Amino acid sequence: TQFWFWFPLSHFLSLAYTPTCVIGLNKDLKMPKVQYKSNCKPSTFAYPTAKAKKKEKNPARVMPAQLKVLTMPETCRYQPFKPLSIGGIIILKDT
Amino acid sequence: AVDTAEQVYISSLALLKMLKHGRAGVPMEVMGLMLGEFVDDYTVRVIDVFAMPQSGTGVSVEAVDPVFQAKMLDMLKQTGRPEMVVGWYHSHPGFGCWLSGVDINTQQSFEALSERAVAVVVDPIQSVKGKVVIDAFRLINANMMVLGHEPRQTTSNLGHLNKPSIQALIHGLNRHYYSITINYRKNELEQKMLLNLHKKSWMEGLTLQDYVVKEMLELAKNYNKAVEEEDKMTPEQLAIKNVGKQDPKRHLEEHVDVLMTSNIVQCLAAMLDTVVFK
Ligand SMILES: [Zn+2]
Repeated sequence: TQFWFWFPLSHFLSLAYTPTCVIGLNKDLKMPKVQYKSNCKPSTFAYPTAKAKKKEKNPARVMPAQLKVLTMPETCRYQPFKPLSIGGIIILKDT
Repeated sequence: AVDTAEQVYISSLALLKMLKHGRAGVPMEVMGLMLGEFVDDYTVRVIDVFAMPQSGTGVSVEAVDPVFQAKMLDMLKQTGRPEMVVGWYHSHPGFGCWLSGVDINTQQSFEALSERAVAVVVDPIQSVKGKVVIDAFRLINANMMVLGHEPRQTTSNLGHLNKPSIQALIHGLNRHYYSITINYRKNELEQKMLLNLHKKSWMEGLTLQDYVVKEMLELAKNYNKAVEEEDKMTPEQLAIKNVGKQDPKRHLEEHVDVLMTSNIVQCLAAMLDTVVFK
């Protein structure tokens, strides 16, 4: 807020940096291969559509608004047992 | 090397001789000396301010008598607190209180004596009650033009003090100088009685003392009637009619609200009959 009293307070803005993401990992150390569609264009993915491709856990990005438009793949061997609505790491069941 | 923006803690006792000794030299400019303690690089306190002889021939660096301070410091030892000297100040009542040609010549002399030697100016004229006015500055070395010329870290205490920027010639002295932040370390013990001593002396002296009858209302009725027609012609002047005259124009104020409070003065002063008596 005020770093003009002490300059380290401007370098204490380093506290505002925190990691956040979503994960499609099934379980344990095994990394599944899963690709599911998304209805949002790459224009949101650009960092200066029919179907998209998301990981397949490294995971893939999603916007909080893009969580509702994505649907779990029905043709994949690995399908989630829990309904997928919001982000975060969720379980993925192998068929 | 490392230079941090300084914060000046002034005592309510040190604020006295700044304006008071400055008032004694009015109109002419005075030369004082600041008294305080150096805590660290980024903060500084002035715990006392004393009066120095005013120069009727103009301010000079020799106006400060060294045996005047040597006899003063000895009298400060028998006084409660014998604190070491810090810096200097001077009044400039005749203008906007900026560092003059003599003030820069006494800078390198005083900054050789003491490390900082903060330059402090003060003026009576800019306001009376509700403004800090005064002034302060600190010499940034012109030999540093080879090095980085933009101190200090922790900026806006300067940057905000750099507002309003106070015209041109004042900040025209921002070359070779930089001002310093003045905040008040709490004296509120004294500051609480400062309000109590001021307002109680201003409240009817006992609050009792203060607590042209019909005639004051016969003089008021001329303001409550004869002023009405010159006020109530304006709505007939608002009727054009209609409409060739430039609009809008609002004549409602200030007489309406004045006559309101005029009754508020007369009603509660007439309540003194019901209030004081029984
Ligand atoms: Zn001067």
